[PDB]
Amino acid sequence: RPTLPIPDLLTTDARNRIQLTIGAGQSTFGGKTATTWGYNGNLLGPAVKLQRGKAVTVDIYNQLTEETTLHWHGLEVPGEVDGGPQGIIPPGGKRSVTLNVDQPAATCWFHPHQHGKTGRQVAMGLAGLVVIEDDEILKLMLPKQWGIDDVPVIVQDKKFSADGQIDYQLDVMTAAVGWFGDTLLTNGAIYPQHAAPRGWLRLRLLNGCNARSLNFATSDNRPLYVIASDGGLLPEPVKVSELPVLMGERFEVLVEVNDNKPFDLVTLPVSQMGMAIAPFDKPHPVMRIQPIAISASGALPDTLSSLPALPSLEGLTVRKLQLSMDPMLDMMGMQMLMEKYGDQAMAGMDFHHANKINGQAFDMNKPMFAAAKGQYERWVISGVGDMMLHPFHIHGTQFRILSENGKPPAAHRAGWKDTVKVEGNVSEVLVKFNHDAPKEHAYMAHCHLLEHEDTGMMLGFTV
Ligand SMILES: [Cu+2]
Ligand SMILES: [Cu+2]
Repeated sequence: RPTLPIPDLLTTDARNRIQLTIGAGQSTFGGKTATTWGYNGNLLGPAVKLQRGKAVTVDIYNQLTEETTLHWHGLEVPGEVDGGPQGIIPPGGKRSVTLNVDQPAATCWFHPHQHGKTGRQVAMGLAGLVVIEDDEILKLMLPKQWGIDDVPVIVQDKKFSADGQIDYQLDVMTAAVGWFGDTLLTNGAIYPQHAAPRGWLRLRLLNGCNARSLNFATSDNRPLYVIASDGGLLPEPVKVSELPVLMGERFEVLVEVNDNKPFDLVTLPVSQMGMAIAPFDKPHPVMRIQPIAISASGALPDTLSSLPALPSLEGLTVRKLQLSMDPMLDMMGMQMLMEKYGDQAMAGMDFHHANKINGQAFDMNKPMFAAAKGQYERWVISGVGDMMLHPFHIHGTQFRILSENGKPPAAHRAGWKDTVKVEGNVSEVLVKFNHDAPKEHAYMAHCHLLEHEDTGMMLGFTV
């Protein structure tokens, strides 16, 4: 097996700048070359390291021949540097943004947000990571040797055409059910191995798929200890035997590594339309962990952090976000899926403006509301009316889930989150925006099933 690629961990130069170049190159998948896109390389991107209470400037060079944007998913930053679809970087141009980091330690990520084309640009290869640190987390003595016992694991599917190229299409089927493929990549590699020292291994898991939900576990049933969600540490580790991860979500987990017993991180079949087609009808390897008989120094602390109490609900502004899909797209897309794949597509289970929030397909020129700054709001997001999976993401914040798709959140999902599951039911989150976003650089709130976002299931909002 190839070794797990390790994204470079980037820090500022003396001018306090980090350089990101966006460009096209070549990757190989099963001995077949394919045009891919990457940040500082051919595919995926580096890990940008940030520190709470410090500012950094990122210089972003677009060397593609088409427009793109660079969005810092999970970052509490003003709209002007949020890199939403208004954050255009012209082909051959450069944009610089200053990130004033003011949130706890967490693993966030970054990716394009080009209007109507986010799914294609992610599918072509663009994604990177953000490692935020603070004073608190370093005192815990978690595993912390990047690329050895502290490793990012960005899991993504693709499909390829006969000629080896990435086979991306935004069409009536994928506008309904998402773009998904038959090949699983782990930091861009197919089923790599990672050599890890005896003791605890920390995995920073990212579901970077356009539309596929994942569910991590280990091949020999050793548990995973969840220590962090999208927005940072949980109050204490939560032991799980499986870990569902929606598109765009991150979790950090510790897993034990013992001498002489390799094991695989796997993903288990999920109950989402289209996603259990072989080989995803069975547990599927993500990577092999190869134990090395050197003692690892990291610890699994009994306590990690303090999560604040949930504030009173009475008197808060309620915002209702009703997701919907045009009944015609939904039917025609689901029909195409069933025709292509048959009953297995439900195992366990103009279109360009057909997906909507509050009866409107995304309108860049018109933010749907002004949210308040520095005050908690209760946002109620509903997917009643269809059966698709909508991981709903809100920019500019880390929120608390009050209700996730009609039930209190699981303990490892009860901390800081920037994504909440909406599927045929209703979720409620408690959200606060600490930063401004004017109409020219508004925040987005959208489904992170990218083909839904690109065909309308997004709104802009100001703060
Ligand atoms: Cu985001
Ligand atoms: Cu959706």
